[PDB]
Amino acid sequence: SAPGVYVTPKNSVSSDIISIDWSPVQTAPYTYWAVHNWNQGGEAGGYAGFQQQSGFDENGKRTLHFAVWDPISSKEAIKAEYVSPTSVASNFGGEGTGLKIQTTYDWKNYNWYRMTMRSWQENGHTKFGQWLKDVSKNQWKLIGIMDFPVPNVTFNYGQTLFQADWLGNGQDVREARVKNGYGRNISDKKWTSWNTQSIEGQEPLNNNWDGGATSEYLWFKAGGDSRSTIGTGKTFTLNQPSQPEIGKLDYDVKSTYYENEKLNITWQLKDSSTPQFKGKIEIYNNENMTGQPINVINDIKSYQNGISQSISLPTNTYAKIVLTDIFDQTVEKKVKIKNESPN
Amino acid sequence: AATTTTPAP
Ligand SMILES: *[C@H]1O[C@H](CO)[C@H](O)[C@H](O)[C@H]1NC(C)=O
Ligand SMILES: *[C@H]1O[C@H](CO)[C@H](O)[C@H](O)[C@H]1NC(C)=O
Ligand SMILES: *[C@H]1O[C@H](CO)[C@H](O)[C@H](O)[C@H]1NC(C)=O
Ligand SMILES: *[C@H]1O[C@H](CO)[C@H](O)[C@H](O)[C@H]1NC(C)=O
Ligand SMILES: [Zn+2]
Ligand SMILES: [Zn+2]
Ligand SMILES: [Zn+2]
Repeated sequence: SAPGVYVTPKNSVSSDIISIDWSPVQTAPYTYWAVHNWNQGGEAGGYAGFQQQSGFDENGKRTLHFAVWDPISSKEAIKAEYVSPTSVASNFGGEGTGLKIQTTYDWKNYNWYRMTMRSWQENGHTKFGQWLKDVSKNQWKLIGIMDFPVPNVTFNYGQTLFQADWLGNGQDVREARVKNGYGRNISDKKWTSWNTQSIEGQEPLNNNWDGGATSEYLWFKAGGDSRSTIGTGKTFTLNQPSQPEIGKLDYDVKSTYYENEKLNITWQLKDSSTPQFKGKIEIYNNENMTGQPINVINDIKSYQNGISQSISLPTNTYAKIVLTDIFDQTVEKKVKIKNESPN
Repeated sequence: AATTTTPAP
């Protein structure tokens, strides 16, 4: 009932990582800020963002949202591979069909939240993952991963943000801000900066919305006494760097021992680290890690913090722990395996 | 209940 508002990059391209920063200002109930959108009308169509599901403030139900529509070219189901502790996966229907993950998340007005999605190929399927950085708390969280049963799909086209009223409370104002929009290109793994974006009301004949920019962010609002100062829409440019500011992967190894024919290797990322994408461990029979490993543990997931494995090992082994973050930064540590360690 | 999108026009 409030008119929709779309904020669209001028220069987006097919991507495997998409990122934007968002801050809520006015939060009417029944508002979805879908900060990422992809593949509309197409294979692996989806979106993700933030909702005010009820109430006008922090005492209402505030959530993250993530949905992918059912495959066109397969009868196989989308799987919810991982959901965070405050996340719930369910099948949606009556609006096409597909999978959504709704996550209770206590986001706050005038604070910034970075939503970063990554898509990757694995096992002949495509995975889509949702990560969120609470900027004020300097903390990343893995929210959910969907396993889509079609290969070679990406965030191919259609990058945009919308603010929408889904229930019909047009008297109530909704307003938010965005900045730091970036994609990682499929073509060359370089970053594209969405420094120029267009703000445009959904209904050309409805001016009950507004938008603009400061030096730091784009802002938009709709509903109530909102009235456009920019006609049907306008393009704005932010002074963001051509390259995104990417943190560092940093972790502590917490165990590395072998006892009673069980190998246990675990770690904890620092609270200030970029989030874990994947891990691998190679076990060598020698300190220099020459030759072939005697054992390899592959495909440790984003949501796994190490291994416990029934295994036979000789006396003097060494572990090569190779962790990679969601930005493909790798940090490798070598650790001597403590033979007997509860002991 | 529904949270729609648009296809390209
Ligand atoms: C869109 O958001 C509404 C409001 O929460 C519903 O959850 C709806 O089912 C969602 N639709 C999709 C496709 O996720
Ligand atoms: C989704 O489509 C419905 C029509 O079925 C409404 O036009 C709604 O405003 C649309 N929402 C968005 C966010 O485009
Ligand atoms: C809108 O885009 C979503 C993905 O963001 C879906 O593809 C949905 O089916 C689209 N709606 C229409 C009417 O094409
Ligand atoms: C669908 O139309 C809305 C406005 O109603 C937005 O421009 C959205 O970006 C469009 N979807 C695509 C894929 O072009
Ligand atoms: Zn399959
Ligand atoms: Zn190797
Ligand atoms: Zn994997």
